Amino acid sequence: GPGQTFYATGDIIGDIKQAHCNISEEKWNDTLQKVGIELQKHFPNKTI
Amino acid sequence: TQPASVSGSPGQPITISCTGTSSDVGNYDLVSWYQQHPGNAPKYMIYEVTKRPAGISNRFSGSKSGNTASLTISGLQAEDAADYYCCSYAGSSTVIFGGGTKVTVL
Amino acid sequence: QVQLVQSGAEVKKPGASVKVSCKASGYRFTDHYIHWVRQAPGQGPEWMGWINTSSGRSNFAQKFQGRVTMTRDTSISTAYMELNRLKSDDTAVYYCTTGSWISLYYDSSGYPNFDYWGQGTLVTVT
Ligand SMILES: *[C@@H]1O[C@H](CO)[C@@H](O[C@@H]2O[C@H](CO)[C@@H](O[C@@H]3O[C@H](CO[C@H]4O[C@H](CO)[C@@H](O)[C@H](O)[C@@H]4O)[C@@H](O)[C@H](O[C@H]4O[C@H](CO)[C@@H](O)[C@H](O)[C@@H]4O[C@H]4O[C@H](CO)[C@@H](O)[C@H](O)[C@@H]4O[C@H]4O[C@H](CO)[C@@H](O)[C@H](O)[C@@H]4O)[C@@H]3O)[C@H](O)[C@H]2NC(C)=O)[C@H](O)[C@H]1NC(C)=O
Ligand SMILES: *[C@@H]1O[C@H](CO)[C@@H](O[C@@H]2O[C@H](CO)[C@@H](O[C@@H]3O[C@H](CO)[C@@H](O)[C@H](O)[C@@H]3O)[C@H](O)[C@H]2NC(C)=O)[C@H](O)[C@H]1NC(C)=O
Ligand SMILES: *[C@@H]1O[C@H](CO)[C@@H](O)[C@H](O)[C@H]1NC(C)=O
Repeated sequence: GPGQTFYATGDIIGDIKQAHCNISEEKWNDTLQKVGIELQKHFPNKTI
Repeated sequence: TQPASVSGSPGQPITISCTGTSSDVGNYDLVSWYQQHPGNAPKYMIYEVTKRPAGISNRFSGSKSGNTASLTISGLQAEDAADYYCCSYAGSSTVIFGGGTKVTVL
Repeated sequence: QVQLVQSGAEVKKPGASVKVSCKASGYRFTDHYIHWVRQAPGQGPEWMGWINTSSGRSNFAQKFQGRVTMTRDTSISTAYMELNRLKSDDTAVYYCTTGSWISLYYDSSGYPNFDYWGQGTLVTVT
C-alpha cells in the first residue's frame, strides 16, 4: 500500500541450528525435591 | 595484512604479526596460525587465540592486542624456516587468511 | 590415526568442470565440518567454503558463488568438490580440511580450526 512496510525474514546466513533453552539439572531437581518436601505435608502418606 | 618475511638468529624469539579490521580479529578472537614447508601440506599448532593442540611444544605462543594478533616463536632452529600463514573468521560464516611470512633462520 | 585421501591430477582445457573427491578415514563423517583450501603456487592459501556433513548445507566464499558446488555421501563417507568454468588461474593445489565439531545447538561452522589436512591435489589448466 501507500507508505506502509511489512518486515519479514529474508535469508539466513550461516548454518541452521536449533532454538532451545538450558537449565541446570542439579539445581532443577533440587528445586523439584524441595517442592516435593513442601507438597507431601498437604497430601500425607502419598507419593507425588 | 602480514609482513612478507622475517629473519632471525637461532636461540632467540621472533614475532609475526597480522593486523586486520575490527570485523576480522577485533570482533571475534578466532585466529589460527599454520606453517607450511615447501612441497607439503600446512601444519596445525595454533587454533584459538592462545591455545595449542597436542603434540606441539611451547615453541609457539599466540596473542591478540586490540585489532591485531601476533605469534611469538620463543627461540629458533633450522626447522622453523617454513612459511607461516595466519587465519581468522571474517563474519557471515566466511573465513579469511593472512597471506604469508617467510622465516629466515640464520 | 585419521586420514584424508584426495584425488589425482586434473589437466583439462578452460571452460570445463573439475570434481575433487575427499575421503575420510579414522573418524565418522557426521561429526565434523569439511572445509576447502585453494593455494596457488607462489601464493598464500585461500578459503573456499564449508559443508555441514550431517545435513548437506554448504556455504562458499564471497566471490566463488555460481561456480562452486559442494556435495557429499555419508554412506561411503566422502565429499565432492565441483568447480564449473575453470580459467588459467585455477591451476592450484586443493586441500580438504577437517574443521570444528558439528553440534545442533550452536553455529561452529566458521571456526578456523583446521585440524587434519589431506594430501591435496594439483589442478593444472592448460
Ligand atoms: C545449552 O546446552 C547444550 C547442552 O549442554 C550446549 O551444547 C553443548 O555446548 C558445548 C559448548 O562447548 C559443546 O562443547 C563442545 O564439545 C565438543 C565435543 O567434544 C566432546 O564430546 C565428544 C563426544 O564423543 C567427546 O568425545 C569429547 O571428548 C568431548 O567430551 C568439543 O570438542 C568442544 O571443545 C573444542 O572446541 C572448543 C571451542 O573453542 C576448543 O576451545 C576446545 O579446546 C576443543 O577444541 C578441540 O577440538 C577441536 C575440534 O574437535 C579441535 O579443532 C581443537 O584443536 C581441539 O582439539 C582437541 O583434540 C586434539 C586431538 O589431537 C588435541 O590435539 C587438542 O589438544 C584438543 O584436546 C566443545 O567443548 C557441546 O558439544 C554441546 N553439545 C552437547 C550435546 O553437549 C549448548 O551450548 C548450551 N547453550 C547455551 C546458550 O548455553
Ligand atoms: C550475521 O549476519 C550479519 C548480516 O546478515 C553479519 O553482519 C555483517 O558483518 C560483516 C562483517 O562482520 C559486515 O561486513 C563489513 O561491512 C562494513 C560496512 O559495510 C565494511 O566496512 C567491512 O569492510 C565489512 O565488509 C557486514 O556489513 C554486516 N552486514 C550487516 C547487514 O550488518 C554478521 O556478521 C553475522 N554474524 C556472525 C556472527 O557471523
Ligand atoms: C504417614 O507418615 C508419617 C511420617 O512418615 C507417619 O508418622 C504416619 O504414621 C504415616 N501414616 C500412617 C497412617 O501410617
